[PDB]
Amino acid sequence: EVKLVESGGGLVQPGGSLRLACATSGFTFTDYYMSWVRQPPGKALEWLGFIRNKAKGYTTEYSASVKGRFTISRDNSQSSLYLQMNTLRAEDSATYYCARDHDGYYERFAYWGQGTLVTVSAAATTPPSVYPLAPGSAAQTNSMVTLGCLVKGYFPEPVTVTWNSGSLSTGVHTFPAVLSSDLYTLTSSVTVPSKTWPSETVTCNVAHPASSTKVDKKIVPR
Amino acid sequence: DIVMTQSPSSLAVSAGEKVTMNCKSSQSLLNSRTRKNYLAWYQQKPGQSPKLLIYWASTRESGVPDRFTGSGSGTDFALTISSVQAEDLAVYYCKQSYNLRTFGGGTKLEIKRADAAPTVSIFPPSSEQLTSGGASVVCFLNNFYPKDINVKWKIDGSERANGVLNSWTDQDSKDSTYSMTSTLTLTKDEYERHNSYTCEASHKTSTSPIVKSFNRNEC
Ligand SMILES: C=CCO[C@]1(C(=O)O)C[C@@H](O)[C@@H](O)[C@@H]([C@H](O)CO[C@]2(C(=O)O)C[C@@H](O)[C@@H](O)[C@@H]([C@H](O)CO)O2)O1
Ligand SMILES: [Zn+2]
Repeated sequence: EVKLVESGGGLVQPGGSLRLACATSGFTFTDYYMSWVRQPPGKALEWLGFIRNKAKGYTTEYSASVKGRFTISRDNSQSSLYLQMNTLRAEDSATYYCARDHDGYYERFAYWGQGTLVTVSAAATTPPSVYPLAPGSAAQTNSMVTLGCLVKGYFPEPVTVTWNSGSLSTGVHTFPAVLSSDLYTLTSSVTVPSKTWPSETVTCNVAHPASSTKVDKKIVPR
Repeated sequence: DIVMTQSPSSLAVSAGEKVTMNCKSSQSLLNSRTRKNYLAWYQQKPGQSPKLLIYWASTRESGVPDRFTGSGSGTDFALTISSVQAEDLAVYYCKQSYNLRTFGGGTKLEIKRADAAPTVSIFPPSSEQLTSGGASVVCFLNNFYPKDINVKWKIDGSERANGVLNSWTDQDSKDSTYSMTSTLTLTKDEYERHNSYTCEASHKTSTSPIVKSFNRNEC
């Protein structure tokens, strides 16, 4: 199958540089132009540039918003694509995607990666505190019961929250983070049958890639 | 220098209804050589990467449901969904590739459904947090519609507005509800001077606020 995977995102100081990478597999890489597209949190997609295919000698073109400041390159031995960013500013904070572009015929971006989030800020990385949200005994009498995890005090985004290593997936609400005092806080809830808890365990697994944090917090009756 | 604009910026449609969204370019996208308009549509569901739906204005990508149809020519294009499903909740972008590439600003499609009352759950600060000096009280207002909702916190029967932060989720792709979290953060010392902690939810589905609370003495 076709695969595109961005890496390299994270926290970078204003005026600093950062290079992203995009690893591909599952198609003939040199046959395709490749594009980079970014999306500031909550905002629209912006096309940034492309690098052409072999037939057109791998040349590059850039949107006006980044020409002269960003560089795209590719490694045709490894089927990899790069985006070098310089003189970063707050407007550059965004999720960056690589997308498979033109093959000399088709006009479509048929495939996109999952994206990698770049945050441009002077604030320091701070790992999260993860606290269990165990339901009051008053709230365990119904058919369904709701448990949670509070993920408080971290920077930059993102964090991921799964429940039981991802095997509990329905009935989950993970709430967008709120930023205050240059720290983010978010929470996640999961609602399960009262049958299942506390008889079978429920654990939230939180990761914060900027501080390589990995936490499991088992929700125990209080 | 090709400017792309989309209309409407957002709208809400009930399952089963038709949806039309529009995309305008400052310049014709009809390529004389190939006689095709270089205009694609992408669907971006909440928290996901954009996915291709339509390209060359009207060609539906394999695997895209038949309910999506692209149309238009030159400077004016549309994406029409014949019969909306809950899963179609997303932002829809058009994109020209006649000269480099440029995305329109997107149309956000929300799903209208029947009003629904929230399920409210309240949680005390954990002993881990308290040991470290902080006290966050959390209230979840889950699976309600429409999005507007008000939360009131009371400490020993009196209202408190300081230190309350709220966060709504995007609409759910399966039931078209919203959920919201309200977190009240106090110091440990202030938390320990009071007993009754109450989260009150007021939503158009009832003239009666939904009330959840706990007492510190009870744990
Ligand atoms: C007509 C001359 C060249 O057409 C081709 C070719 O036959 O070599 C094929 C076209 O599909 C296109 O690939 C052009 C040329 O490589 C330019 O292609 C781009 C470009 O700027 O690289 C990118 C395309 O997606 C499209 O935007 C075209 C634009 O339509 C102008 O042709 O430009 O080569
Ligand atoms: Zn050139």
